[PDB]
Amino acid sequence: ECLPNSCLLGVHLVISTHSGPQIVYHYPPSNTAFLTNEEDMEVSAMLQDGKISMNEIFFEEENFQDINKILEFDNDFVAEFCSPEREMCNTRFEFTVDNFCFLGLPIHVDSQGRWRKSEREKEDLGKNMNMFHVCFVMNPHLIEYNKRIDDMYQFVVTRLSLLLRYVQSKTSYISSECHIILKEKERVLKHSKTYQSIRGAGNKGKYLYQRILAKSSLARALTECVDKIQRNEIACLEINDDKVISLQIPIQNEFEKMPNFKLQPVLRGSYLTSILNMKFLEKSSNDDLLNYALLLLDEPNNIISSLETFSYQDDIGTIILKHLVRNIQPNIPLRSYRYLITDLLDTNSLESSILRSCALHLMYWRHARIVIPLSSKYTYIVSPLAPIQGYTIDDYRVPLIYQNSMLFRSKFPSLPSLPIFLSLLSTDKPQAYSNIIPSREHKPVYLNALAWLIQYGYVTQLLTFINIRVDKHIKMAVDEDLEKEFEYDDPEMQHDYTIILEPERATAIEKRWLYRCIYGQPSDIQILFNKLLKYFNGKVPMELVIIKEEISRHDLKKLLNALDKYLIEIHHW
Amino acid sequence: GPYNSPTFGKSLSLKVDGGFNAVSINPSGRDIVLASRQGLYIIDLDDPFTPPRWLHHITPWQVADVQWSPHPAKPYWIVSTSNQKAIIWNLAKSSSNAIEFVLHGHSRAITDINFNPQHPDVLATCSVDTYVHAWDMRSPHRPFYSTSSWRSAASQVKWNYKDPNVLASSHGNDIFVWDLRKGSTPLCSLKGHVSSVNSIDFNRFKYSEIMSSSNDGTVKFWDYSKSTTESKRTVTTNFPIWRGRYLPFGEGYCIMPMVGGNNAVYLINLCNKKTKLQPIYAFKGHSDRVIDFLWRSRHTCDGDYDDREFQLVTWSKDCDLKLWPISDSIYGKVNFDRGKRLEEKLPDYDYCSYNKEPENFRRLRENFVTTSGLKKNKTNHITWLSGIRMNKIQNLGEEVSAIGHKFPKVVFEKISVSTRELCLTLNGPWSEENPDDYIFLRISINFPLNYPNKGDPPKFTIEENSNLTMSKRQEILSNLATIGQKYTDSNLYCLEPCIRFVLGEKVSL
Amino acid sequence: GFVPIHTIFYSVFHPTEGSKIKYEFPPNNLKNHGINFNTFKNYIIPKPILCHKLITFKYGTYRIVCYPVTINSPIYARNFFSFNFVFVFPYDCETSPYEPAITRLGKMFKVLEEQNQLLSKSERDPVFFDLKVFSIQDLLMRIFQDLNNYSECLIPIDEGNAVDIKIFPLLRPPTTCVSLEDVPLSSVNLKKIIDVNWDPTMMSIVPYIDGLNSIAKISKLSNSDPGLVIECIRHLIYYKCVTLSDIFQFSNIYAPSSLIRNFLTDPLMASDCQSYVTFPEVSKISNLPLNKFLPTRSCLFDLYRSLSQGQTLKTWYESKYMILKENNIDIRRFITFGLEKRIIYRCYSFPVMIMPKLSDEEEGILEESIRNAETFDKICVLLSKPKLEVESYLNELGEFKVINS
Amino acid sequence: VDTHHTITIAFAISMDLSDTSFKDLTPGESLKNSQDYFRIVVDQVSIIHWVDIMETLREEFMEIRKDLLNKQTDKGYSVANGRFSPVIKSNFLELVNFATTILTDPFKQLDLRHTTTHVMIISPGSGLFDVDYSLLRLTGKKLLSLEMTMDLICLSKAPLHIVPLFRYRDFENKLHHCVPLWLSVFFWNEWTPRCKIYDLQMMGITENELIREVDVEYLQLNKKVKSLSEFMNDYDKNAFEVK
Repeated sequence: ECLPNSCLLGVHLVISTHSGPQIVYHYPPSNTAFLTNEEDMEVSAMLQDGKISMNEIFFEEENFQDINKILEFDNDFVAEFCSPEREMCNTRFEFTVDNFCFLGLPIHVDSQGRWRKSEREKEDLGKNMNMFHVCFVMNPHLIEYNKRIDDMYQFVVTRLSLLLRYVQSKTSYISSECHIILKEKERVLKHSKTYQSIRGAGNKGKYLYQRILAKSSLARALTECVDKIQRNEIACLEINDDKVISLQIPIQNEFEKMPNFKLQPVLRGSYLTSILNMKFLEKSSNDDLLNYALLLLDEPNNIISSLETFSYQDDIGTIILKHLVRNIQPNIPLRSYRYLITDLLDTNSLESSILRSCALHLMYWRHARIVIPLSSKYTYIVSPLAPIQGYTIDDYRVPLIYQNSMLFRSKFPSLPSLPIFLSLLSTDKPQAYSNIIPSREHKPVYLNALAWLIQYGYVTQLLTFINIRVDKHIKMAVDEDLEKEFEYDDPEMQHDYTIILEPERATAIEKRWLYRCIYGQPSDIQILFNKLLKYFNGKVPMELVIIKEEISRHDLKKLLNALDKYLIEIHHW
Repeated sequence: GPYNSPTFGKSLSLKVDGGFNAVSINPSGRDIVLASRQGLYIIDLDDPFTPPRWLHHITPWQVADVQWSPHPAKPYWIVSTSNQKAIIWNLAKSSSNAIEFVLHGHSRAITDINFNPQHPDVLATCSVDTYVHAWDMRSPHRPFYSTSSWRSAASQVKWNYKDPNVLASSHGNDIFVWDLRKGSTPLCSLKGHVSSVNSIDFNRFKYSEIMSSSNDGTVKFWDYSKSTTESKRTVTTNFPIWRGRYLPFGEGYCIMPMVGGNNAVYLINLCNKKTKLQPIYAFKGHSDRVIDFLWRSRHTCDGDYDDREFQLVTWSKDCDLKLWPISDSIYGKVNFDRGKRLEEKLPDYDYCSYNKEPENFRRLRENFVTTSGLKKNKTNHITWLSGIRMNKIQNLGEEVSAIGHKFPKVVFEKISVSTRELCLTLNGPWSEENPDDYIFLRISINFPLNYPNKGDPPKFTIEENSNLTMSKRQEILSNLATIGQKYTDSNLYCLEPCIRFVLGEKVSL
Repeated sequence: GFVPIHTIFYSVFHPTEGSKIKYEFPPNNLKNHGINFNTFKNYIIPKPILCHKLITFKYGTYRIVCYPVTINSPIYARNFFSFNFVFVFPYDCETSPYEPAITRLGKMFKVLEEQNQLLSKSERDPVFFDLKVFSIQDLLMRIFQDLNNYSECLIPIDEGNAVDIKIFPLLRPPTTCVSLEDVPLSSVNLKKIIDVNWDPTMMSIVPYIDGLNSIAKISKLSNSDPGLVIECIRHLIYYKCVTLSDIFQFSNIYAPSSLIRNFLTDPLMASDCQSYVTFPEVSKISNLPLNKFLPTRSCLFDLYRSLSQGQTLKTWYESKYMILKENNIDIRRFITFGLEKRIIYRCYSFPVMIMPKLSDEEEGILEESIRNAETFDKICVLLSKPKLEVESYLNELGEFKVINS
Repeated sequence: VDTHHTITIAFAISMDLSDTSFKDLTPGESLKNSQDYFRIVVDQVSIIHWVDIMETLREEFMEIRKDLLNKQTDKGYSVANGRFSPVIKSNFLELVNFATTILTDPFKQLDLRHTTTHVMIISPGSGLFDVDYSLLRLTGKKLLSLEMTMDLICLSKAPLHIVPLFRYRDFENKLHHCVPLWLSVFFWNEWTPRCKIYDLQMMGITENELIREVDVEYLQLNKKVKSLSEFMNDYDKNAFEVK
């Protein structure tokens, strides 16, 4: 299943003091049925300012449970069996009861008081605590257990617990956060008479959690992680007011082999291209990424606003990465953007490595998918996975085509609407994109429209794959050459066509076939064939060949038209 | 012929990855079949370096047992369990269409398969659903004999060597002896065990002698013509015994444990008496538990004398298929003697190799696509060659495996250790125009009979290229001949420095 | 495949010396392999809130699956008697198929212990009982060995009780996006699979499956409701036998896919393509004019790549008709082989908005289909009318355009 | 609930003597050559001996294959011959009319501590049965004249069709489906498969004999078409018509 679904239900903050394990903070107080199927000055100020982000469906009357009960289990019992011994700590804790995978990475103190090796109740709890655990409750299906649990532990839990252990090791934070959470719970349950006047258990819990999130900092981080991993969004967590961690689970929205959406569903608007981002991330563990161009997946100001949450203060990374976003366009190769790094800092230069790192960061965090440097001379078709049907991205009440037509009309009001513009690209035979442009006064606006369409996955690029062919005349000619060192009839409809699958990996007679295929063409055609014979394997697009080998497009047109009856054209994404 | 086999009498260990829970041997003594959940592997014993032939049959449940057909007129029939059905394979067909017919009896998983030694076209299968079925290969539609114990899942089924219509079955802690003439009512129900019975066997020369193993470490010998209860002999070991089988030569029996012991097969001389196990020879090795042991036979064609030599083949859980030679001291300690006269001549089997793939309106003759480029580069060949240990560097196969692992960027086009043919491709800086660029080559290698023993070097042949001049070809061939001529004077292996030099990485002297 | 069991052992709650391993096969396997029954002993015999549940955790590199069972009666000492049949697997596997078997084994032994105390009296120790008012080891050996070898067992433990375990693979649930315009294929011969236990609808669906009948056509032919046909097709997809496809017309926009190189890289695709696409005899359809001996593999490869995103099948056939006449190629079989091998796909047509008087229900479902941006195929299926009539009706209703995606 | 019921568990087995395979059976037709066995496990016994009741039931069920699949032969041995009839072809009406023999007479011997004579039938099917017409009529006319409620409980999942479902043939050999009004069906217990495909669940058919034999049918002429354009227009014109 390519549909992204992080099956998360909640988080725990279980610490183990010397007086026994206890639960400090679990964010969703809802029951099993919903999940499986100076009084208020700072609180209201932070709620209006937006620092308290917390879902409200978890605190409704039909979807609320007591704080002491977690999924038909008491808090003490959950704190007991989620607090292992020393031998089962400092490693994975994949515990399953019944369709409930209690998952987390417990961090336990060593033989000494060291957490890791290179008010006075707060210091007492810091010197008395020996184990803290961040337990994630998951309910994946039985066929995807080994996928969901593994990806969650690989992408969220490990990094979160390692950062928590590090920050606890240097300057005690989980001890202090747990102490202030317990102190605020004591001050709300026994004091702060505004809590008593509130009618309703759900609203009481909402007020308690609002006060906790207003006073604590780790509680806000756990709440944001639960609310954003469930929403399949990038979670930015503020920890210790000096470091921020970005947590996500990757989304498979890039495809090459056109998955059967009738049987296995696929996200609508998935980028169905043979040029993939993921072939560049795995290569970072040939082709240079500088030759391709970055196409932003959102407006640049919103990308900058989202980039203002990846660092607490403006370091050098979020200066270069902000400037590059403000000065990028999806029609020029990344080699031409070395001057932005060159002006902001004082081949194999460090500028190229910095730009590579920034491009990887942009295309990993769902900000700018890289593409070929789009022009009007390429062929563009409507992808089969075009976001046309469905009321949303993952429906499976207005369909996506009319919503995106409204967005197209709002963004581009000086050009025909999305149904007309899509019908002009699919009804006739696929030709160059410049044949839709009526005048040179409408070229950059149509380039922006094309970049928007590729951004939304509506329109892909039809690349050219060239395969070589040898007929019987070349076979007879090389037979005559090998002689230099039926029969009654001539049916003209028979041609002993032999396709050389790999021109580079061929025998002597097959290379003789390919070299006799050019016997008669001038010197430029011979040089262009000898420099581009190894790319005629039916798998390398010719646009990438033009970009990499620095050849003219008209030269490729000459080479194709001269060898008209021996070159096979293959056109697919 | 069997007498030119280079792997008889020498200890050799394969490495067959894949989790194979069954093994059987061609009665000719050349082929070995291995059964897994994905199908069958057929391995030539005389040329183990060739990759095994793969027959595809994907089943979720683990296969139980496999048995080569001992019928001399049809040596291409292999019967292997596939859950609730038995598949009779055909090696003369294609690799993807080797299934001939399937026995659709039983209702649950087939447990064991044994062939009748007197009528080699009669098959008996026992299954978990308490059914023991007797099949006939001539009409494989319905079983001509059905019987059951109605209480426990069967574990093994064996025919009687002397009486052609007596078969025995083990069902839990009680073993039954059925008769085809009677049917469904046993001749005798031998009840002397405490734990479950793992294996059952028959004496080759005795009419009514039965040996069974057990989980509680009790090997009990029966003579059911005298008394059904008790036992003629009882041997107690310190481990559960998984398979206990009679010796084919002389008087004796070999047993092996499922767990415990040293995971070795113990050989015990046989020349109501409870006693302890006193083995003669233990086949030490096999770090993990052993799945089955097989016997390899090799005798003269038309001779009237019992001059056969025996080799033991053990398949274990550690993905090791070891070959155990048998010394003459074992032939002496066990009561085995070369018979001056034979009452009956031994059967003669065709010594064929069922490992290579067989050759198999009106279409028009053409070459649609080039065979080269369509080829898959043989990377499984190097892994297979890395797992053969005959007796630093030992033979040609280990050298080929070493150069394959040392240079992952050298693509092997043809590997053939048996025929000493080695065709490989590489890219090297051998252009008179531009020394920086690389030229694709297809160098083929031929080795002599004694490749490292004498001063004779390999004869390298390079296919012609327009990119390669005559001068460069002469230089490469002369330098490779010089390296091979000089470096075999120390009787070492010259395939690493030659390939390194043609790759242009360094120079050696 | 099925993971082999690593170590099976039987824990029990002794009222004096606590939780301990009563029996274990293979013997001393846990101590040899490093597994210690002093770290996870609180999960094997837990407090009675975790009891009667399928506890599964990870210990080092070994994944441990167990079903603890606790019986409450005054007959036993301390009013309780707890045991656990624990299964240990390596971590890098899938313990999904063994979980119902372990749960049912625990439930069955709980039932037997509640019935006649089969597991408590087997200890031969009166300390398990109040005292005021069959071999387990052989069973473990047989369970371990039979589940390692045969994945099945019929192990007898008494005169009327037997451990009957069969391990089945886990199959993915089928899709829910199956509609009335999708034609179902059948990669298996469904004639010989039918036995007495089938659903009555699924008996009727089988004869009308040939790669060219739509689901609504199957429903109307077999006199079936479309919902039960949808469920039966989903059941057939669930066993990996039936794959959906598209209704074949002569107005389709078939185009090559990214797997068109499979017609060269597969050694057994073109050879079957020669025999598949050819008429059995010299058919008359290969002799009609455009207006008034087997095919070459190169011809078939050139005909596959001749399709394009915008060239309808009518235009391609009337632009290439001498080739499909001399070679005697059935065009429907030609397209169907390419669709079955996933080397070409179909560009669907979408009537996005910007004659006889049809009924009120017809215009209502027409408006509902237009509002949901449904394809021309679904509208044609629901109205039981061809493409031209649907286009004329839509043009009478309002201006619209066609998207070939 | 602390009840004092008087249970009476009895088997009811139908054996198919014929050698024809089960795949070759026409739906709605009862088995022609069949033999019916009845094995009473426990007589009228109060439920306070439920441990002994379940022990007897387990022993009798585990010793039911030997009692029937083995047959006595006059030669001097036994033969493991015989097959259980399937649920669809089973003798369901014969069980129903065998149960209505202890209540037939209103003036039977009185049970002085028990009143109701509730009857339950446990079946491993899904409420689908093949019945005879006259037997069904007689069963209905008898069951509307005596004080019994029959609650058939099925050990399989609830099927897509309505339950209970009876398939039968009339005197003119036409298939008919009817739902009786004297039987109540209970079922004993994402996506759940409610249809049973036994040959594919257990992989009882191997790979080479499971390949498709009937492919897509070839195109045909209408004997009124002169050109390929006319044929294409006619094929697109009749691509959605149902005959």
